[PDB]
Amino acid sequence: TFNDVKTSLGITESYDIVNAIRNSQGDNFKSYVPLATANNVAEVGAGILINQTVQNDFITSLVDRIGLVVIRQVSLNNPLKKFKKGQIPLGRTIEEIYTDITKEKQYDAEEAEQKVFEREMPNVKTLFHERNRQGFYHQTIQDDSLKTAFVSWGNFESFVSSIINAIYNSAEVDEYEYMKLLVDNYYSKGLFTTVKIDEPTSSTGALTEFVKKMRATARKLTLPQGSRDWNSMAVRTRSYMEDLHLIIDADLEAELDVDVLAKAFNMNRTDFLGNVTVIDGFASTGLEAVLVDKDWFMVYDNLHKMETVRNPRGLYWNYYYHVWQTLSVSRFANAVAFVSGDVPAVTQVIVSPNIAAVKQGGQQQFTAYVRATNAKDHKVVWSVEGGSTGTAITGDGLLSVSGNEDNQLTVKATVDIGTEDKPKLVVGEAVVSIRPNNASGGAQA
Amino acid sequence: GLLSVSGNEDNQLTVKATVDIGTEDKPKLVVGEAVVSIRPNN
Repeated sequence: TFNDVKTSLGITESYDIVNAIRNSQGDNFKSYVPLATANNVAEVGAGILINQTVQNDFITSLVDRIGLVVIRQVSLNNPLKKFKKGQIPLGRTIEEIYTDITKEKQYDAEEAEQKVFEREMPNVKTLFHERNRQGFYHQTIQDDSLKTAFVSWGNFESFVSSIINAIYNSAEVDEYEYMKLLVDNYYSKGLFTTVKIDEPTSSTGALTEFVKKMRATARKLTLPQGSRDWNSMAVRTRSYMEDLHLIIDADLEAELDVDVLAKAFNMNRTDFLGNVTVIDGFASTGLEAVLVDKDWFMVYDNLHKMETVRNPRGLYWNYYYHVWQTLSVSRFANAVAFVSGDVPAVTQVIVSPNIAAVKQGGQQQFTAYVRATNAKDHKVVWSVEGGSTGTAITGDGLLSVSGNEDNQLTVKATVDIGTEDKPKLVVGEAVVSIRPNNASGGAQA
Repeated sequence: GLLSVSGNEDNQLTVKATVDIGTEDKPKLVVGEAVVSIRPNN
């Protein structure tokens, strides 16, 4: 019921072709001049967006029919599916536990006589994960309406099947996209260790330097002794080469192959050391390569259930494909981002004792791991908020709690990147419960 | 022959060395050539 639809609907024609052919002499279209129906081919060949009624040439009143219905079937997957960690049938929340190494104390027998039972808690850190996704793919199918379009059950039925498959495609595409979201999210928070590099999709010198950084970084991640600099939680973590995954994209893949590997006699000396898992790219500005541990992803499924119902009045089925899942990232897993353009001097101040519980009047030592992106030092300022008059923290991170404290506290680690006119107060933060002691009171103490 | 690149160099460089064989108004240069690519460094 659209009426005057042109065959040129939406065609941003670059020159024509018919004119080109008929006006071709030694203009390369001369090979088409001998063709008897070239013009008709030119008119239709591109494909028709909207069917218009076509009459039979022999008998005007007859209508030419559709002699073939081709229902395409596409099936899409999830490139990152392999990073799914399973299912959590029951229980919503996941708890990760990680024990950080201890410190070396100098041997001192004298002092030891008053410290035998000192009691020193381990550097244990935990992290929680939680079911985050909960949505569904709603698809309605008006069976009998579709029946007036089709003239064959093979076509009709397969069409419907395709619709249902589209639901599943929708699901996996989005799942993939959510995993990407997690990367851009983690980045937007500033939790990746940032390795700045010159753009690798330009001069091969940039590409080369990039590759070196990738191989070197991979090795650094896998060093036997471990390191804190690749871990968002700033704990000594050791990785393994076979557990590293390098995401990057199709551009870099091609750049490496052609410019480097094609010439390399020893390709294993310039390839990537981890498991390369090419994706379409990231949204974050300048975010390119991402190198992470296979356990960085904390993706678990909670629900995959197709629900259906038929509306008896409005003839149609509804399909509700429910997808619930835990979408999160481990901060204990190693994670490095390679970034092109300019980044902050400090992307993340990390306070070690995220959760503390200092009894009224006591003390707690804090540690900051200012995630600098360069060689410049970045003095950090300690402060406390929500605290009483006597609660304060030493410039070295040593927190002193008031003898009358009661309010839950928070401790900040501030690093100013910017300047006087526009300071860039990068802040790390930790919280402290008081669970106050007793048996005191009075005056003078 | 000390090649020096202060930076801000995005073009491939050609390093040549010549010897003037012949005479005045007859510079029959003999020339050697090295290929220099540039690796970015902020």
